[PDB]
Amino acid sequence: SFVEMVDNLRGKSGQGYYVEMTVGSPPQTLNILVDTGSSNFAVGAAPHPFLHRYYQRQLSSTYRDLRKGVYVPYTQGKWEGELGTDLVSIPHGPNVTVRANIAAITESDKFFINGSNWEGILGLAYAEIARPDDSLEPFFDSLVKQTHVPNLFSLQLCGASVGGSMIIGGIDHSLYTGSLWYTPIRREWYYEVIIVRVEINGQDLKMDCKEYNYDKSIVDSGTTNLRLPKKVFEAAVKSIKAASSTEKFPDGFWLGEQLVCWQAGTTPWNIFPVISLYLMGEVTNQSFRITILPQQYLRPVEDVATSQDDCYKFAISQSSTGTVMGAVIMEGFYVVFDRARKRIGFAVSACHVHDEFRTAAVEGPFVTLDMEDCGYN
Ligand SMILES: C[C@@H]1CCCCCCOCC(=O)N(C)[C@@H](C)C(=O)N[C@H]([C@H](O)CNC2(c3cccc(C(C)(C)C)c3)CC2)C1
Repeated sequence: SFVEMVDNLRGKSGQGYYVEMTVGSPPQTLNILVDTGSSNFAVGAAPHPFLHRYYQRQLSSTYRDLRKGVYVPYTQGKWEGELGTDLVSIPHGPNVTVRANIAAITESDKFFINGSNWEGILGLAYAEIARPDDSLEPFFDSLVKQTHVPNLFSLQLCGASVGGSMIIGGIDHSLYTGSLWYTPIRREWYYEVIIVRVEINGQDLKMDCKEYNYDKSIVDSGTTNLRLPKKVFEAAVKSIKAASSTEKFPDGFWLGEQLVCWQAGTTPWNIFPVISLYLMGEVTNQSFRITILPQQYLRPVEDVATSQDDCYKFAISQSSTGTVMGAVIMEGFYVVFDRARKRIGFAVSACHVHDEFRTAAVEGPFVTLDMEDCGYN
């Protein structure tokens, strides 16, 4: 019965993917961003210039105040609000209703996006990173405890404005090709994984693999970019610059700030390399790789001029808090968050990015010795 959930995600490019939800009795409809990089369910609950509607606790007979404040600071953006519970449903999801924690957002800074069409965020990660503390049950834990929905979900994020699917409770085999390859969830807080090897155009970066995971590596649908630790970011940008030295880009383009444009349909895709991330496998000394095309880490944007030039932002940025496999990385792939078996699955998506001579891939098995040493302690 997963077909009812296919194509239940929408979004604008760089602005996240949302699913339609209802809160309260009678049901109030809100668009909620799906974020595997946090664990708080939160909705606008007060007027905001960029909100087109919001949760009105005053109108829900099933609302219950928790008499406790809450605030969440992200890498970029933050909000504060009042905690409570209410009944929640997913119209294009399973046919159930859960009593869930809801943070009613009353103040926010650089969080809501101008003309974005979503009004809240659904944090799909584990209680350990919930605010104010791990005793606030995240939505998906409530869904699993209160219903018969199996303890996993999968995300198929499709590129450019954007759409996709969130399959709640299972795997839809018509959304991917090939085999699913699984990597262990190292720890149930973020969706933390271990990267064991990195290659650019087939060339190993040849760094101590601990650097790739310093201080952690996570899968985060709520972060747009691929974010790399400083040492890894410098090696990759050095390598991507060299592969595309045919052409010249402002140094502010490599910092994510400036666009680059080309006369429409002449984007020189061939001079940007592919990036291969190797992930810890399920059996001893075994890994698999995902290959990222340049169509994934060059994000399309709007021409500042009156031209029809294709314009792009560099969507690899530097991090001081570990590797983040963001939406840019997930777009090629069908991604299974198998919480019940503590693993994450990757396969080539049915809506996969298309190059003329290259293709995004999920390939295994690979042999990788000493994968355990790649985890950071
Ligand atoms: C704020 C956003 C939700 C709204 C914006 C969605 C699309 C906009 O896209 C721009 C973009 O890429 N943004 C805004 C990144 C830079 C970011 O900050 N994204 C967030 C993620 O939750 C961040 N997740 C991490 C994180 C960082 C810091 C704290 C925490 C808590 C405390 C919640 C555990 C979690 C794990 C990386 C969601």
